Amino acid sequence: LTPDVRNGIDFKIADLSLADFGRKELRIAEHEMPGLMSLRREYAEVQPLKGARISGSLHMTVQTAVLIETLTALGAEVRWASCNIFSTQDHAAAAVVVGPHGTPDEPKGVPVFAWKGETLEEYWWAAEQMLTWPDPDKPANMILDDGGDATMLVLRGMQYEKAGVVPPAEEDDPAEWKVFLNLLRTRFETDKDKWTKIAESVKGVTEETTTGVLRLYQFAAAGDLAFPAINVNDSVTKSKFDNKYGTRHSLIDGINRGTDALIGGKKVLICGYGDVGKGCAEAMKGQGARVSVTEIDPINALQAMMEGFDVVTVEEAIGDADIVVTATGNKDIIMLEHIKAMKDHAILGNIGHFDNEIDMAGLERSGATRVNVKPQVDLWTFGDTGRSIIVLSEGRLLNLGNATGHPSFVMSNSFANQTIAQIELWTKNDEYDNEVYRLPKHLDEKVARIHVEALGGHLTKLTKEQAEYLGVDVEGPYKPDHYRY
Amino acid sequence: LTPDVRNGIDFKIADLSLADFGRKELRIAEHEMPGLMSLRREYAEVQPLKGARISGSLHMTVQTAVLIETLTALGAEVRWASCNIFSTQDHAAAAVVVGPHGTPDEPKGVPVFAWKGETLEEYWWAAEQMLTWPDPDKPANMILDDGGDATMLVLRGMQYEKAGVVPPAEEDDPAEWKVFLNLLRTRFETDKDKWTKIAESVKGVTEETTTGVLRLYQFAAAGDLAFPAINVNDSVTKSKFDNKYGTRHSLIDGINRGTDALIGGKKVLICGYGDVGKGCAEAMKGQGARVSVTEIDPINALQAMMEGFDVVTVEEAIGDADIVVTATGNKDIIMLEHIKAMKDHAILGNIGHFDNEIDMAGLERSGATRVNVKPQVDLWTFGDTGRSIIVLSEGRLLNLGNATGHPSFVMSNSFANQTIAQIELWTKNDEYDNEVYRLPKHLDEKVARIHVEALGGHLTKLTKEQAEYLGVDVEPYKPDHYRY
Amino acid sequence: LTPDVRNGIDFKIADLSLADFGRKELRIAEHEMPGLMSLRREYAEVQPLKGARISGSLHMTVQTAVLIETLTALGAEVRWASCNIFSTQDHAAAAVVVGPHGTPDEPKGVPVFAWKGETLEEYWWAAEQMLTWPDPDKPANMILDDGGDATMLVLRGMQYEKAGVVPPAEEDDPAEWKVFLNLLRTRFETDKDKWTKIAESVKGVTEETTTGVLRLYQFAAAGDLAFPAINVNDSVTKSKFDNKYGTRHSLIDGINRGTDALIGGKKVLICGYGDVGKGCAEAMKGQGARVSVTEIDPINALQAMMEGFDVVTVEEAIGDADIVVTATGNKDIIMLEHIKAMKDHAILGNIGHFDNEIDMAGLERSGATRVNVKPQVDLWTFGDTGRSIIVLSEGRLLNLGNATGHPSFVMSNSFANQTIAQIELWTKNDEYDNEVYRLPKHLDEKVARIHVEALGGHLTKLTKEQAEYLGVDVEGPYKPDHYRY
Amino acid sequence: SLTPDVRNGIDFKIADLSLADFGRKELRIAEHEMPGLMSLRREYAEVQPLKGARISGSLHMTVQTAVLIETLTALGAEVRWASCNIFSTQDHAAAAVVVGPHGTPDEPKGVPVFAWKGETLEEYWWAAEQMLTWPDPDKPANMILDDGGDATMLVLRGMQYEKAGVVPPAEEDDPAEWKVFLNLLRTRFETDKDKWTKIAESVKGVTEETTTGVLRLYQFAAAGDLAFPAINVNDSVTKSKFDNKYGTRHSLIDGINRGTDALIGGKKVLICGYGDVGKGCAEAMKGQGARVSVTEIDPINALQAMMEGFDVVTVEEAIGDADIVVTATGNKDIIMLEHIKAMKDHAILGNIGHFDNEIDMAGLERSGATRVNVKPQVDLWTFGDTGRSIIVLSEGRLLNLGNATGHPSFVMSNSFANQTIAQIELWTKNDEYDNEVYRLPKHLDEKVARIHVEALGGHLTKLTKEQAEYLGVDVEGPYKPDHYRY
Ligand SMILES: NC(=O)c1ccc[n+]([C@@H]2O[C@H](COP(=O)([O-])OP(=O)(O)OC[C@H]3O[C@@H](n4cnc5c(N)ncnc54)[C@H](O)[C@@H]3O)[C@@H](O)[C@H]2O)c1
Ligand SMILES: NC(=O)c1ccc[n+]([C@@H]2O[C@H](COP(=O)([O-])OP(=O)(O)OC[C@H]3O[C@@H](n4cnc5c(N)ncnc54)[C@H](O)[C@@H]3O)[C@@H](O)[C@H]2O)c1
Ligand SMILES: Nc1ncnc2c1ncn2[C@@H]1O[C@H](CO)[C@@H](O)[C@H]1O
Repeated sequence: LTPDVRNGIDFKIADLSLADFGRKELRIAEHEMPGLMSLRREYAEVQPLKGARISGSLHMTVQTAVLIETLTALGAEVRWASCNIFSTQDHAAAAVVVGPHGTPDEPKGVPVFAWKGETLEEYWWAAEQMLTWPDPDKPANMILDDGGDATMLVLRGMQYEKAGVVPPAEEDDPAEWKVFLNLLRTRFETDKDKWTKIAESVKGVTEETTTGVLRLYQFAAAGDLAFPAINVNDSVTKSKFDNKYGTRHSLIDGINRGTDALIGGKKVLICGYGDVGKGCAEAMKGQGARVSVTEIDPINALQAMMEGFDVVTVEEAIGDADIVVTATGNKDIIMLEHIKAMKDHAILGNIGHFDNEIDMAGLERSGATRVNVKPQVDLWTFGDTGRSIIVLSEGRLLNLGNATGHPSFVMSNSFANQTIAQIELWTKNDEYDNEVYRLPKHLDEKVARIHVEALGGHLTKLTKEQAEYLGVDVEGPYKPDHYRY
Repeated sequence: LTPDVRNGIDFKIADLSLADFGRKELRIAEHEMPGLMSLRREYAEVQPLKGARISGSLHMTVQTAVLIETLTALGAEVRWASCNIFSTQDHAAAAVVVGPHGTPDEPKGVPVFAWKGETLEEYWWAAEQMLTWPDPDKPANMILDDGGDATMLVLRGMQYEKAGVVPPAEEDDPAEWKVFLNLLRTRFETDKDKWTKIAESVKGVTEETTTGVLRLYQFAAAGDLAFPAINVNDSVTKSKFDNKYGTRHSLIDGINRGTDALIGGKKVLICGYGDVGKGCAEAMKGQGARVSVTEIDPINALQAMMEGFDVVTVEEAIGDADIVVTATGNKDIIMLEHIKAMKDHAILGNIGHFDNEIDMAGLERSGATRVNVKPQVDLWTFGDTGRSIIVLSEGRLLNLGNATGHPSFVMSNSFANQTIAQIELWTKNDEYDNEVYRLPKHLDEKVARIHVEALGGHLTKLTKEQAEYLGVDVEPYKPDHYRY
Repeated sequence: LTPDVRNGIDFKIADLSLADFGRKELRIAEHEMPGLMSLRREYAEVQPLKGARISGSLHMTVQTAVLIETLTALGAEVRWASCNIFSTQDHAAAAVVVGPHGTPDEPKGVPVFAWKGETLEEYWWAAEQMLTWPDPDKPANMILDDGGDATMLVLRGMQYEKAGVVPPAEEDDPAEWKVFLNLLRTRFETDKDKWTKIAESVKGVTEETTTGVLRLYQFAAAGDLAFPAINVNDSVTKSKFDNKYGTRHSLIDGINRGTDALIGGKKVLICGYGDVGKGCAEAMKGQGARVSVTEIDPINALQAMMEGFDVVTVEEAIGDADIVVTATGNKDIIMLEHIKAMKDHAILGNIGHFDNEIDMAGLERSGATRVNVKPQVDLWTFGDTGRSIIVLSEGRLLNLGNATGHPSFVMSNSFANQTIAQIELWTKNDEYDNEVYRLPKHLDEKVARIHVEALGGHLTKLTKEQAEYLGVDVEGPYKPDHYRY
Repeated sequence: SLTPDVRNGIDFKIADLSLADFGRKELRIAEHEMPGLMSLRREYAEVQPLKGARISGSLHMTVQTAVLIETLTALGAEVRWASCNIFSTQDHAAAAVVVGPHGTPDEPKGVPVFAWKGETLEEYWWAAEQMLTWPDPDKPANMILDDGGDATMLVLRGMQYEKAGVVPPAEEDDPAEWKVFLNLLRTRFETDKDKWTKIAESVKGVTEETTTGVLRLYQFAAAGDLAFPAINVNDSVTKSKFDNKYGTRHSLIDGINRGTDALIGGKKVLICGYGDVGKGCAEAMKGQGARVSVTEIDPINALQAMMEGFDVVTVEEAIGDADIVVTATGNKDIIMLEHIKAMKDHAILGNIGHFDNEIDMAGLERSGATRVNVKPQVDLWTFGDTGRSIIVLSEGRLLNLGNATGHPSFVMSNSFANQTIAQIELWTKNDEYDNEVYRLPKHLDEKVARIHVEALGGHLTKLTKEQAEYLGVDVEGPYKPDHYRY
């Protein structure tokens, strides 16, 4: 694989002729993303992101296209790739390359390396394209990450450079780990300090998802976080809105498009009851499902029980479930022995950021036979028991793989937060050390206020006497730092 | 257009090569349709529909496909068309023509005249193909109808043949009415008693939906119901499950695939609160929408308010609605004046059986301009205000237009009812007069019990003393007027 | 046990002094019962119930009080008793005897024989007083019944008079069957045709509840229904609102006042899923309960499953239920064997019309020991296992036992239905045979319209073209007779 | 002038000691629904961690609180109690606490309680002073257990006025309760000049149970006036996200039911505030078929309300259409006289926040509206100028405890397990604390949730070693980062 280059723009996508359809959907989404449109208006004259060379790794969807065109409206240059092999919306990839005033013959947009249905090798090739700016002396200077893959390639790449060697992989390492190290080992043959110089140049990363933020905390603990990070997942207007209400919308959409399976009346097992598992359980309850939940954390478990759900183990419940969904952010939730315990024509999916919640390696090597039904839907049959299971998106996050991910108006909260985090890190970069930060409460309130307004809600304004009573300013922030909402 | 013919089967569909894909979905659907599979097993030996020549007008979906193959398993011959221009699922139509054991080169299934995105003239052409059996002495002898268009073609066609003329249309008559009359008028130039002869041969009709049943009541009140009918829509296991729970599933699905618009937080206006409007409001509420409802019937309105929804008129709430769904079975619910009042980028769709709940004709001649976004999704802009509305399925039923209609496990209730009714009408035909009937309660209980078992529910069995106390048999459990 | 007499009114109640308190609540109920108030206004001049002498057997609550004073406003005379030993609200009984313009020393309302906490003997004594008008030439001429006990005393009583004997009770007939047969046998010693004369004089009965209507069909099938009946339970505005939304309100109220037990997080078993069971499950699910449902009817079971509830048997689920509610109208749902299987401190109650859904007789003779906690709440302990169960209302309907029954705005639908039925049977009496009838749909629609307006709902008016398309009158009725709403 | 009753050497003031048998039956039922407290009694029985503590507790004297007090004494503490609201006490539970599990009304074996349902303001502050004044002048209170901060306010303001040498006069337009509070302090200062200072000096810490009290603690700490360590129990995860939310989902509708019996389904309901209590209120009403709108100042909470299906509206625009109006803000001046006069005829008005000043009751009472009492804690106020009447619950005091019985035992077992642990931590590890507001470590909140999951029969999954390593947590927890919001 080699990049296409048209009118001086390098990229790799499914089909540039999808641009007109992508544009139409982008325009509809701008009307549903007031957080982004408000930032474009507010920062238009200032051009806060001038001089930024942002390397972005985030599902290449309609919603992300409105984010990329906000970063460029605000002065940044970007290069983009998806953070999952199935999450790209090819029409939005084409509209980003062509830009709002370009055409497929005369594209005026930005470099995108993303299509729906990548292989592992192609995913990592695309991530290196997205991180590799064309002037050796102007490498990337910011990262915008969802899941931490862009940050991992940079920091691991530098670690192996400083060690003088890319380790061999073990035979029993996951396939993707072998691909990742192959990419790094190969580049190190011909370029000995690429990643060190990129890490040096990067002024900060913004990280969008609970899984990526866990990895940031694990780099910071090891003394390896080489630039400041803003944990955007934990903006109040991201975690409590995207993770929860986003998933309430998009889980059932993925299930619907993949399977068309009636949800009402079915037993549904949701593994994990954090913000995503709360959204899943709310979606399924609302469609008439009989929902049970698994958990390791007794606080979240007590919430599930308070919300009308039994709290059970996968060992006890797996044989009775019609639909099983993993939502933990952890690995090894649904192992091969659990899959072989499922009832005939049960459905299995994962909505967590990575596919290793479901033992797909074990399933693929087990001797079960696969019939592909349609893209991202496979029927796996075990000849020993006779039973077949429907697996969505090969265990990758099913809302993006089987449908279109969260809706624009939800993503307007997450991406307003991301945009503000990118502005803060770029323009006030000296104020940040090499640690993980969260945005101040006032800026999350700012984001929520734009969306209340857009939905026609009417905020009450505190009187002077009331503000004094609460010990807050009339304009906020209104809550203490540890407030949980 | 003329029909295609291959291996002795006449048909008109989008693409035979889709049969493989459709067959994989049909097989998964069979595991989700225990009502139909239970009937295939029960009646396999008896072959109750041997001799039946069933003309079917019903959305050509994966679910219909399992129904069609249950009829043919039971001994019937069939010819099929969709009952809407956008509701066909092309891979299902291909699998039905090819059959379980056929191939696209050598198909071995049954005649289907159906594709997604028919024009009006093509829809009525296909309906005439579906009702026209190849041997003139063996015309259709049963109809299986959803919405009454097959029934109306036969009964109106006979009416004109008896009058000796097909009347002209009026200039202000609907476009679809002109097409319908053109078909009948054209045919009556070469064939003077085609529909009269079909009418005579048809032993009965089964009708699947609320709008179709109203039309049967209207034919029957005019003294024009020429053959018996079973109202399948009003089986308990149909109206209270398909119209309500089916729509709870498929309305969100249609809206999602057409628009990907967040439902939570939005103001949603549902017009009508019968079983389909009750399923729409339950779906929307479940996604966190702020739902209001319109209604003419004070009983249904009081239910909506007891279920946590304001009951408002279109005039008062149209200006602020983010999504508007018509679910009435009536006409003229969202007129052009209301559409001009909508907020920018609001969404408008209909889930009733016919498009005339929304004033599409008014919209198409208003001076608003259309941009097609993707199939069945159009953006209409009024330049005087600058505001745009997203219209789903050009006003046609959005769950089947924009998505896949109700899920198979729901359609298994409706289609087990329709298969029982076809059986009852065909094998006990002399017991029925020319009136509309509903299935006895015990046959509805039998369809419910197949699905409770499929879901793992555990029924209690009455003791002899309890059965005596209630005055029921241990095996129907409710009075005839019971409402569930 | 003899009636009290004051200012020309015979009555038996707890305490006349409660009349002021009762009257304040009656006045507030009148604002919440626009169905009854609209009927008082409508028929004020006509006086349609002039000449009626209505014997009423119906829970003597604040809601029934507004019904009683609507019947008297329309010209009827009345004599009343409760239809359950624990459902009376003493301050309502006192306001009804005193009247809107009386005082406790000089009452000016109507005969009431009802108090909360009757014995069985007192219950049947009161039922006889209510059915026994003072002038033997003017016996009762209508019955207004809820549960059919008034109707049963009249028709069985006549039945024994024509046989010339009241049959002896069997040793293992229920305690209340013996009481009932003792009343009739004692009266038959001094009066040989009392019940025969009342039955001849009764021109109609209106029957308010599912269990009463069932008994009406059983009388009718036997050839023994001596006068016309209107089944008020099966008014659309009764069954689908009182039985369902009434119960959604008053089930949790009963369990709250009896036990104050958290409902959220708890496993709750609802026996029966008709309109009452549907309201129970909806109330419990709304409080975060984990609800399962039992059923004999596959159609109601499939609804419960489609509404997110497992459908289980008592035997499978009884051991782990924290709250068990019987809602069937049948008998022998929770037997002694099931109660010994309950978890310690589980709560057991019945909301169907009669206590025999729960095997109280078996409990009372089991060797378990009772400790009364407060009125209508008892703790039963089995010393063999050490476990105790909380029993509400000694098995009698708990919403009225432990709390105040359905709220006034619900009872306004049921009681406008019952007032219209009394009007129709009394004024159009020649139109009816000795069969059970239901009110015409337009009278149900009229009752709904009054409450829609009271809540501020805004009905759409059909155009002439729309009414022609539907084949309906613009003024209704709007649905076919078999429509199920 | 009230004086304590003294029986068998126990000083108290309650409605009726003969209710103790009925109280005890309800306490023993509650022990079965309070596994958090029963587990702590078993765990710390032998240790007696609270020996030497003299805890002055100010918290709604309900059945649930009685199981908390008996947990504190089981663990070695001595106590003296009072309610933190004039209508919240459950007289049978007050009687059972004085009599104790082995005492009788003639021979009580319990502890000093100064609480009954229906106190006047004067009696409420008299009772608060009894609760804070231990009998040995040389053994004053050494811990405070507070809900709403009233006990902490009397001690800290009492000491402030002592150090100043004067209790300030009240302003004519000060609220009535403020005039009572200063009267109490001004009178005691006449005869005892250092009472509150010695108390403040003896108190080793306070635990504070509610969002209102915790605000007041932050306000003392801001001003340099928090004279001893405080633990904010409100903000334990298993308190704020359980009690505030699911407790209120149960008890709001209970209080509305017992006061009014008004159908909730089909009514328009206005909830003012969408924090944890307003979320519980809206979930309760939604589940009963109400049509709910929400008011809010905070755009984050408002956006959650809209995402959960509720319009976000101002009181000015929605007040005239509301059938029921509930305040759940913790602020003051939410529903003013002008808004009351705007309500529809026979609308219901109540407050569920800790203090009654959310509803302008002073303005209502001085307006010229006429009051008819319907029954305890239910009043019908009529405006002769408009002809409209409104039903007001609990004279504006928290309606779940005033009109019903407050949150259910099983919910309070979380709050009171937290409070009991907080009291153990502050008494036994006192040198580890400065004069600041603290929250309990996350591991202890997990411990409390786990007792309740187990009691409900939920089954927790156990992390494998590999999973624990992947997450970077211990298999035994804690499982979430410190800023985790659940
Ligand atoms: N799309 C689908 O999958 C699907 C499924 C089942 C039924 N249907 C169709 O949906 C439609 C409704 O079916 P149903 O079973 O709910 O019928 P219904 O008769 O039970 O309900 C329709 C409701 O609309 C109300 N109504 C009529 N005119 C109105 C007006 N002008 N404004 C407001 N409300 C009005 C009526 O009072 C009635 O309660 C029919 O056309 C039916 O054939 C579609
Ligand atoms: N307490 C109240 O205020 C109140 C209100 C309305 C009705 N009622 C009473 O409630 C009872 C139920 O009324 P309804 O209108 O719901 O009647 P219903 O006939 O609509 O429903 C009862 C359900 O019980 C089911 N059932 C019968 N026997 C059973 C068994 N052994 N196990 C499981 N399920 C069984 C039936 O299948 C039926 O669906 C009647 O006694 C009625 O008079 C009480
Ligand atoms: N439509 C979408 N476009 C871009 N990102 C999305 C979309 N839906 C979900 N996500 C993001 O995917 C992340 C997990 O990789 C979540 O943190 C969520 O914000």
